[PDB]
Amino acid sequence: MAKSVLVTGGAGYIGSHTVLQLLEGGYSAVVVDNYDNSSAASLQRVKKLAGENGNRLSFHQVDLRDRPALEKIFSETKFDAVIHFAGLKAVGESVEKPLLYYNNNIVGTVTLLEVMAQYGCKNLVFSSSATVYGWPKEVPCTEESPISATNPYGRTKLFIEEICRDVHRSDSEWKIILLRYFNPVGAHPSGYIGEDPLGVPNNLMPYVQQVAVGRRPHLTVFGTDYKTKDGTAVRDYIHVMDLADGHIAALRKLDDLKISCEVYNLGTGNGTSVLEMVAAFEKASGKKIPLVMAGRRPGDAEVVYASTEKAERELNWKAKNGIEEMCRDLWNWASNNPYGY
Amino acid sequence: SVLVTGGAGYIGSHTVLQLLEGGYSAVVVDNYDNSSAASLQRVKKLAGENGNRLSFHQVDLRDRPALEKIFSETKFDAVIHFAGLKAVGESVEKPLLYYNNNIVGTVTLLEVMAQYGCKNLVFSSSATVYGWPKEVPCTEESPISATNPYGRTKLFIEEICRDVHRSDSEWKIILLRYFNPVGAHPSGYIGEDPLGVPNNLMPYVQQVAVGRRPHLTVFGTDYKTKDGTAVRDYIHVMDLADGHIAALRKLDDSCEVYNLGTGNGTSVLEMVAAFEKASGKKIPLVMAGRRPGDAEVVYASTEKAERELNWKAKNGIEEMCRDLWNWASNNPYGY
Ligand SMILES: NC(=O)c1ccc[n+]([C@@H]2O[C@H](COP(=O)([O-])OP(=O)(O)OC[C@H]3O[C@@H](n4cnc5c(N)ncnc54)[C@H](O)[C@@H]3O)[C@@H](O)[C@H]2O)c1
Ligand SMILES: NC(=O)c1ccc[n+]([C@@H]2O[C@H](COP(=O)([O-])OP(=O)(O)OC[C@H]3O[C@@H](n4cnc5c(N)ncnc54)[C@H](O)[C@@H]3O)[C@@H](O)[C@H]2O)c1
Ligand SMILES: O=c1ccn([C@@H]2O[C@H](COP(=O)(O)OP(=O)(O)O)[C@@H](O)[C@H]2O)c(=O)[nH]1
Ligand SMILES: O=c1ccn([C@@H]2O[C@H](COP(=O)(O)OP(=O)(O)O)[C@@H](O)[C@H]2O)c(=O)[nH]1
Repeated sequence: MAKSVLVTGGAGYIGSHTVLQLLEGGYSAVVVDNYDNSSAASLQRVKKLAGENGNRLSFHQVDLRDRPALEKIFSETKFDAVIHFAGLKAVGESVEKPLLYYNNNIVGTVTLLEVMAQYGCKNLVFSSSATVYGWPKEVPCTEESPISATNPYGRTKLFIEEICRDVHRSDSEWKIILLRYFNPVGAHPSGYIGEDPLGVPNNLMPYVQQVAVGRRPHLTVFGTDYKTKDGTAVRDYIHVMDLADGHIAALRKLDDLKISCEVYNLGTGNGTSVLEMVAAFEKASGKKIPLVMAGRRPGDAEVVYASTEKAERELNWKAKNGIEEMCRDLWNWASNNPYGY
Repeated sequence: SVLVTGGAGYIGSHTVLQLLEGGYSAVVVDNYDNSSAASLQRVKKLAGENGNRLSFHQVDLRDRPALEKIFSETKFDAVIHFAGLKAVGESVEKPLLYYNNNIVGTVTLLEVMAQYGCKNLVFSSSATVYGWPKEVPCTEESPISATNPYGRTKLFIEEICRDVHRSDSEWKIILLRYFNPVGAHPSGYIGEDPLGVPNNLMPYVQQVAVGRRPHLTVFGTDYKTKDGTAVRDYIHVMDLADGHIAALRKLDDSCEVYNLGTGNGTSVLEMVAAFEKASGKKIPLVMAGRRPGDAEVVYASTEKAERELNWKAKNGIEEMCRDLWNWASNNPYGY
């Protein structure tokens, strides 16, 4: 009855929130994470938040590149599907440390895919990214549109998608959904869990949260010469909880027989600038964010936001939270957990 | 002093020989997936007095401890990275294998290189990174897009190399896009000796010619070419080898790309006929559908290499097939 899901990277931001939705949705979930960018605390708190559904969560501290540890996981539990969140995701770090990114992201993915194939679990939901749209010629960005990458991190997402496409062409038994996330922000509304990266955050809103509570001295704004309304980059910010719910919608979709290797955007379809996000955070928090204005971050797009039509139609899913809610819940988490777990 | 990955293989072996004859020292790592030690035993002997400057070891590039031991024992001035799987058709059926072997091995290799402060690299890329070209000849700056997993591993590895160079300008990297090497050392003492069922055209032909396979299967006869078969840029392997010596010299003044081809297109049937001319043997053919992932017409622009490496291919098809036959007839079961 109760379907069993392995969640790589499940102790991380998106993963932790999604694990909780899995548990509240009736799923059993086994998490695999090496705590490279997270801690044990997140799943401890997910377990509590999940109440009696907490029983259905197991967790192992395993690197996906550890084939023997991973085979062990797959030998002992019959997984209905895998959600693959595990990886490194900081663009800036990626340009500086490309091999770390190729190593962790591609080697960890290939090893997972081989192990899945060996133990007969060929249902995959992959954490892809709007970065694969590169510098879009046209917005909104549709699943049909041209893909490219502009930095090493983005290439790992692009290359993995391509690998999944080849795996599928090679072997018709695979069912794969490539979810292209836009920019998840916010925290579970209880404020008991949220984003807590190790060391220096590379995403905008956790960096802002950390300036707000006093742990970083300023936000650096990467680019004020964009051809946008305020000169800063425009992106599609989605509530992490809506993004989590999208994963429950993806898992239901794997039962469709037509599914072979399919792409869905998970975004809101609305574009918000960097300064609008900062303004919205200042509103929610009552705090000032000191800004240092700098140049473009190498590889950044100007304007990127989602077409939501395909996900609405085929997944029956649409984001329900606006920016104000995103900032409200982020601040609710951070005010009481200024330095994370 | 040069580390040669996949040096027991076809192109590796010939290149290692040229390295030894040109005064270099060579360490070879190979996991003998599509070769044996025997090839290197013969290069050593063929290399004469220079032979004692060759050393070789059974090592998988994915075996990081084994590969570190190698780098810890010798300071390398450069690496030449030939190791990998290379069959377009195999790759379509077995993508994870190709991604596992080609990418995990390369990534591991590059990390160890950096760890041990050897940041000079020549890489075996491929014309398959041009996918199905919309214009020929294929120029280094023409569009890069693969149509199969093998091609993608090559394309991906190029991109990883660029990123590596961008992250750290101490790296000097040359990406050689080989077209279709064929032939053998003109002595006939070394040549292509793949293990397992051959995948490439000419080792499949040579094995049909000596009784080891019953027929050659021709992959596609409805292409938009003179005789209906796919057209490639076949290049003598000794020419290719010499190109790598020139690449090593070029490293001493970047992440640069160079085609190594002849710039002439030859169809599959023309290659068979050239081989029948050289060998006197008749090759039974079975005509079949297109091989998944195959381009139609691929050939090289030779300008950039000529201009920048002072290198041109000098052997023709006729010399490629003679040398091939010379090796085949004297080593019908290879090594
Ligand atoms: N956050 C975003 O804005 C965004 C946008 C698009 C795509 N994504 C993708 O979503 C996924 C999750 O993102 P997140 O925001 O939750 O990041 P995160 O860093 O919180 O989550 C990643 C998790 O993976 C773990 N991990 C990393 N490498 C691992 C390995 N080799 N073995 C095991 N565990 C490993 C980390 O410790 C962490 O818990 C990533 O793949 C990321 O690329 C994120
Ligand atoms: N037409 C062609 O032959 C052609 C064209 C373009 C590019 N290339 C590339 O040139 C290189 C050499 O081609 P070749 O014709 O000499 O092939 P080959 O199979 O004869 O040589 C490859 C060698 O690599 C070794 N090897 C494979 N995986 C290894 C691993 N993980 N660790 C260590 N050694 C490993 C094999 O055992 C073999 O000796 C390859 O990277 C191939 O993709 C070849
Ligand atoms: O410290 C930071 C982090 C991000 N950004 C900008 O905020 C937007 C969102 O960045 P993030 O890295 O979170 O998302 P991405 O678009 O890279 O997935 C982008 O335009 C970044 O240039 C910024 O100005 N400062
Ligand atoms: O048994 C074979 C092997 C190859 N080929 C064709 O001969 C050419 C050379 O292919 P090969 O595998 O040698 O190299 P590739 O061009 O894929 O690098 C291509 O058109 C192949 O389709 C063929 O018809 N039969």
